[PDB]
Amino acid sequence: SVFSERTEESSAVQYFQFYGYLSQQQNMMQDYVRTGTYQRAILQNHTDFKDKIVLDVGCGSGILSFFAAQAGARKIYAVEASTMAQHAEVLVKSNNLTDRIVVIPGKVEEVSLPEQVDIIISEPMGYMLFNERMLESYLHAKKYLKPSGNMFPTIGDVHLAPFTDEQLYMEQFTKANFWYQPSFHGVDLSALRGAAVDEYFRQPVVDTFDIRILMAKSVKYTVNFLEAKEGDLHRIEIPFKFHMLHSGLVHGLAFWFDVAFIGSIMTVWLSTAPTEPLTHWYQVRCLFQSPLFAKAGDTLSGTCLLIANKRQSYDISIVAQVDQTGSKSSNLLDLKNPFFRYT
Amino acid sequence: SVFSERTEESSAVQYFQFYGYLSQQQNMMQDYVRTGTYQRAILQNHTDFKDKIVLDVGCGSGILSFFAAQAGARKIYAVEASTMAQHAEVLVKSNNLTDRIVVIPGKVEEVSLPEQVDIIISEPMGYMLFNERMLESYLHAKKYLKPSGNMFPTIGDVHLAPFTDEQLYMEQFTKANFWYQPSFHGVDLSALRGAAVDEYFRQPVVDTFDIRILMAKSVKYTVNFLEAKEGDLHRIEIPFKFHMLHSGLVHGLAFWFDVAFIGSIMTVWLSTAPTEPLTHWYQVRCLFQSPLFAKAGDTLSGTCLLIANKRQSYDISIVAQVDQTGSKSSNLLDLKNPFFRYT
Amino acid sequence: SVFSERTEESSAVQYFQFYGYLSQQQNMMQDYVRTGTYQRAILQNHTDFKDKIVLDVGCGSGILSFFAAQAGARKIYAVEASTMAQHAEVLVKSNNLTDRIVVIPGKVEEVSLPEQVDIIISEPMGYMLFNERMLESYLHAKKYLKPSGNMFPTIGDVHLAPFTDEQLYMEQFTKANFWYQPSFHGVDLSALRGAAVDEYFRQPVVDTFDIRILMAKSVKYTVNFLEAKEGDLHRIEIPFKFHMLHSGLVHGLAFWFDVAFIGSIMTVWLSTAPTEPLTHWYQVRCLFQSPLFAKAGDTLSGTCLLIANKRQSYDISIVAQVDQTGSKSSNLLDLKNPFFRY
Amino acid sequence: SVFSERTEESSAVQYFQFYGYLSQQQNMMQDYVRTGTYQRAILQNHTDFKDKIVLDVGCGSGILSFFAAQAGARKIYAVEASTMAQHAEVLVKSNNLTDRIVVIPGKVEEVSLPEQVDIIISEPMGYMLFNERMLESYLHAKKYLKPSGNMFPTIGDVHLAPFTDEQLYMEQFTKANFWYQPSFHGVDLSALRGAAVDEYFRQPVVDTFDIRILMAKSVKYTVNFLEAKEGDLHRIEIPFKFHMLHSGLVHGLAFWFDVAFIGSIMTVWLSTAPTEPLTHWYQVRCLFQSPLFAKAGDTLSGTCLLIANKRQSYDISIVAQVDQTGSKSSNLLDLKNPFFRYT
Ligand SMILES: Nc1ncnc2c1ncn2[C@@H]1O[C@H](CN(CC[C@H](N)C(=O)O)Cc2c[nH]cn2)[C@@H](O)[C@H]1O
Ligand SMILES: Nc1ncnc2c1ncn2[C@@H]1O[C@H](CN(CC[C@H](N)C(=O)O)Cc2c[nH]cn2)[C@@H](O)[C@H]1O
Ligand SMILES: Nc1ncnc2c1ncn2[C@@H]1O[C@H](CN(CC[C@H](N)C(=O)O)Cc2c[nH]cn2)[C@@H](O)[C@H]1O
Ligand SMILES: Nc1ncnc2c1ncn2[C@@H]1O[C@H](CN(CC[C@H](N)C(=O)O)Cc2c[nH]cn2)[C@@H](O)[C@H]1O
Repeated sequence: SVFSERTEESSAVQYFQFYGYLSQQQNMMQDYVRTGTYQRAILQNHTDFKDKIVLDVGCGSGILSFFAAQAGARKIYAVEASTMAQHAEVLVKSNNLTDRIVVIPGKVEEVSLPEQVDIIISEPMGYMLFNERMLESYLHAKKYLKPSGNMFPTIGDVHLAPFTDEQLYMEQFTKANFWYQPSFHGVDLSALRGAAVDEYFRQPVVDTFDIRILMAKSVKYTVNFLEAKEGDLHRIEIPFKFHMLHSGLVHGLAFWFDVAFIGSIMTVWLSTAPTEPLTHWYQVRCLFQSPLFAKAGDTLSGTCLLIANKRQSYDISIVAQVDQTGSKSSNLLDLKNPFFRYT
Repeated sequence: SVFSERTEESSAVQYFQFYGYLSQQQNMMQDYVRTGTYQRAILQNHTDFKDKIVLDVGCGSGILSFFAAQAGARKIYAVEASTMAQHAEVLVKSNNLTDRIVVIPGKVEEVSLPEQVDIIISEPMGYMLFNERMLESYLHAKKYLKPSGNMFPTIGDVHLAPFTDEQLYMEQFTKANFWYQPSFHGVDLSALRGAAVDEYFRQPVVDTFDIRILMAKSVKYTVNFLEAKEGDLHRIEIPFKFHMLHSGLVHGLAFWFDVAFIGSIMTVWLSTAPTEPLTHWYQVRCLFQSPLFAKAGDTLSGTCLLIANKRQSYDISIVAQVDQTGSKSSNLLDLKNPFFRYT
Repeated sequence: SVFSERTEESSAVQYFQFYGYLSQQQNMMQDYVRTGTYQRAILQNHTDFKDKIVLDVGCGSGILSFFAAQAGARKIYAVEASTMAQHAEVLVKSNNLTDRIVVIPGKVEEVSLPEQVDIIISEPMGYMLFNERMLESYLHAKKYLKPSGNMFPTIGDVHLAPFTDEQLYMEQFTKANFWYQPSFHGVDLSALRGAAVDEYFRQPVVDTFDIRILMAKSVKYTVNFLEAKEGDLHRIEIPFKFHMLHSGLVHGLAFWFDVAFIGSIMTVWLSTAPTEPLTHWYQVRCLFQSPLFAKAGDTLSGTCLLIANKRQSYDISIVAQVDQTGSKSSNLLDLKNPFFRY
Repeated sequence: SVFSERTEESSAVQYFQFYGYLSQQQNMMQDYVRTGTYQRAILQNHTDFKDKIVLDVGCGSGILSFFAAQAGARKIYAVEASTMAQHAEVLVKSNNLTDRIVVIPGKVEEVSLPEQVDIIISEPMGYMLFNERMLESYLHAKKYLKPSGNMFPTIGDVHLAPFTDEQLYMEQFTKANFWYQPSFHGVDLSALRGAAVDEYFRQPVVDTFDIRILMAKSVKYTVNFLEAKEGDLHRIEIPFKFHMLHSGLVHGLAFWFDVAFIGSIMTVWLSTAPTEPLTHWYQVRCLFQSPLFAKAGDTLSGTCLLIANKRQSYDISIVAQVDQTGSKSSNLLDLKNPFFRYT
């Protein structure tokens, strides 16, 4: 299948094991911004669901499929690869919806659906939008979408902005400085100093922050889920040019994302921006090993390149330079090893 | 190999990826009780090392092998299956010890050593001693131990004791009762409440506690690493009879462990008991789904059965009864999904 | 002379020029702990001065010689190598003390005095007690001291103690990390990071601190100015063994000093300890390039080696180890390039 | 040499020791106005560098030679007298520029260079432009300049303007009056008060200030580095006539400087004026011994005579008079002993 060809079996097993726990579905369900906004998108666009055929990609507990059923969907195929599929089946029965929600266990890349659908619904967003590579499954599922069918969410916007945060920088450098020791219990560790700095600075920082740390207006990169192909997400190139609003040290780039549900009645937005109420996605920051100095009015330009790997994640390179001075930073990000800093 | 035959590939890949991070090695190295006690055990028993041949099973950074070299070992074979082997090799060279420490990349079940050794050293302990199943690799390695050779650690003592903790117990229902609502965004979740209760109670609780919650003197189960065979750890039956020192409700069993380094000069102990300073192992509690009343002077008897699984962990079965009343509790736990509660 | 042979001409010139400024003499005079304690030492031991012959080594403005005169000295030779000597003479005349204070311009190693003295007074202390090497001039001056004469100050105690201060450490590490940049205006500086770390960590830090940063009781090293020879200060070896009172990272050693005026009536102490009011000497901290972890109850052992150099300062060597773990640190510092942090 | 004959050895030793510190090179490098403007001057005038032969007088870290290299210079001779030369060599090697930058340790007055150059670059400016007397080394280096050559910077403008600052003036007496007491610990200090006043007034004050203290447009004295001889800087007679824009007491003269890089493409200015962001040069103020009253519309005329001395600095002689009233004042100041007042 397309999934197994792009996914290490080792990664896939642990991945779907993780989502088979009720505690994990609960954590997601209790993100009220997430769950409430999905419900609003669907119910406020009920005419996009009434008497329609729906596919829920990765249904989990089934919660989005219940929302499609509240909106009057005639038939909802709820596909789920983890053992959570069996818990969804239980809720479909106890909610008396056996004639409308059909749970189909397995990967959306591998199952058979009896018919084409009017609309696909999913929550495939990970950290920094792309983590976990579930958007590829979402796009793959379009083989079941009628021409002129819709996608909920319809588009995804990644936002990037430079930040200054000396304390965060020093926190990570302090941990790395362990490997500078020339006599840890009599052992010289210092030859690994470089490897340790590299490793810690490869960790995306997952937490929230005050918007006053942002040094320029964000740049937006848009993915249109109606148009994009699965293969497009194997290589994601995000160019940026920031007009610096403040002078200082740029310690890295901050990332967040919005998705829009573009329905017939209205467009509903789900935002994970630092200006919005907190979600379980928080925000994500890359750090530079060496911060870049820039003054207000300078431009900071470069690219964030995401190259998909077999662990349902990405090898990320961020290159940024202050155009006026040629001060450049090249960085790697290991999205598989995030630092969850939030308390 | 013996390792690949007892381990699901998916579990093995994530396991060794975890130990390939310098930050994870650092976390273990920075446990001063752990690292300092190993150094003391080895240095204070220098005649067990001076001019000896040593095997370090799972050398990680190489730290124990360096301690062996400090104690005067002639040759140390330092085996490591993660990519951390490459970093250990860098430290061996940078510490000018290439003539005495040989880093061998690979699983100790799969590599070849060029000769037999006098002593095996390792830090293979997990939560409640046995988690991760690395003790089997440690025992497996005795195929390379000379007759009358030694093992450091030499023995491992698992301790179990009944505890009372009403707040920890009640916490499981607080969490599970998320599912006991008839209209979560219009969805009746209540049919999954039982499954959620079961899932939470199947999680051993990793954290520390006040020793005043303990209701009887612990029972000790000893594994002698000199005598034990790898297969001995596939099924571990721990009978217990507690003589209750306090009256109250017993909510479960608390677990901790000690290891002893039985050298020619002295025996050194490493303890993770709740009466000792905290280590990265904390302590582990397994709840009974139904608590038992016992009075001081009553006896609480039963068995803890640990059955190894191919996810490098154990299925735990605990059955307990208050002999004087016949009140009984039976519980099943999954050590691969611990709940990390410590704050 | 003994002074010129141990001293680089470049250093001596700038050194005595510095002390030729009235603004600099004023700054020292305005250290009330210093000036007030010297006056108490001398006046409360007035019998060590009454009708005595006194030598003031490096008299500056003359202030200590005036204290000696207040205490009843018969004749005070006030030796001063900088042009401040001429200002001291102006004050001796305007204070009508020409019959008692004789200003002698020049280095104490080179001038001639008409007679031997009963007691020598001086303020020769620098940062970390020994900086500027003026204690050698003070000891040299004992060639003019009658047998059994006294010295004010009489003894000097150097104190050393381990400290923890993560922010200071990272402050210095931060400055050095400038030289880690692979693209400073397009230029790769990183090959100099090592050299930069070495340079910054060679700077003793001059400022004060909270006493709660100290991780063990101080070790004391005593110089008895009555017994010591000038040559004793060329290489000063201070062994130490600290009994750690707290667990944590040791970022370096803190230094301060006391001097005692052991007079016939009473002993008066001038202390620059962090438990005492601040003086112009502050305290001094020598950072380790990498902190040492230790637990309460551990012992931190080693040696502090102070080697006098030809720029009137010291090359500092600190080697320390946590005995229980073998964790060892070696450091070299240049007291001629301090970081004034206060 | 020309350097040793104009410089006291004690001064030269301390001077080059000072610049052998990386911390001192860093301080200059981190002056963004300074470093960024040199870079801009050089890169935006790239036709003045491409395939050219360049001499960097007093190269320090080598930073300006790397800018010359960024602009396409074919060969750069980088002369440095302090031990910083050895660090510049390291950077040249590590930046793979050994074929284009040659580091020549020593004084530009004393070393041998093999060929004539198209352009000399340097940063030889001190406080009040002339302090440290490095501009003479810069001009001396024109013995290596082709007749059709250029100098970067090309011209230097010293600016002088009258100021009113009652608090600065009074401060000298507040400090000197320490000595005006009859019983400082029993000692009459009063006889030294005049000497103390004299000493404070001989020190130029290095700090910045609000431009509103300035009472007239500055008078500009220009040194054209392309045309000037090093001997032109041994005695610098700066006449001035200020047209007073404000009425009040004139307490002295404020000094700052600009330099211009007059290239083929454009002229780039580096300014240390109090109307511009602060640099590590700040500004300099020389007090009059007695303030002068002047009305808006009056003319304040006189001369500032800078007499080079062998301590790599200048004796500053200022005579000033209000023409309409004949009120006159002077001062004699020692630029080698400035008072750093800035907080
Ligand atoms: N190829 C695949 N075929 C089938 N199923 C898949 C596939 N890939 C992933 N999954 C499943 O999607 C689920 C995603 N998570 C729950 C979504 C649910 N609709 C809700 O809103 O609560 C959200 C989520 C988590 N991280 C990102 N989104 C999770 O149960 C996975 O096992
Ligand atoms: N069959 C195997 N063959 C080879 N190597 C293996 C195998 N199995 C596991 N490993 C490796 O052992 C290491 C265990 N951890 C580090 C120990 C190090 N000596 C120290 O004391 O710091 C401790 C530890 C972790 N969990 C419990 N103890 C870890 O680097 C694993 O990748
Ligand atoms: N070999 C020397 N021969 C002659 N004079 C010397 C010599 N060496 C140094 N000096 C002079 O001593 C003075 C030291 N300072 C002033 C002391 C004064 N008694 C007071 O208490 O105010 C304090 C001080 C400075 N550093 C430490 N203490 C200073 O004026 C020097 O020029
Ligand atoms: N006769 C001389 N022969 C050789 N070299 C000399 C001579 N005289 C001084 N120097 C050296 O010039 C350097 C001047 N400073 C650094 C300049 C560097 N190009 C930069 O822009 O960052 C700037 C500066 C400081 N003060 C004014 N400009 C300093 O390293 C001196 O040791």
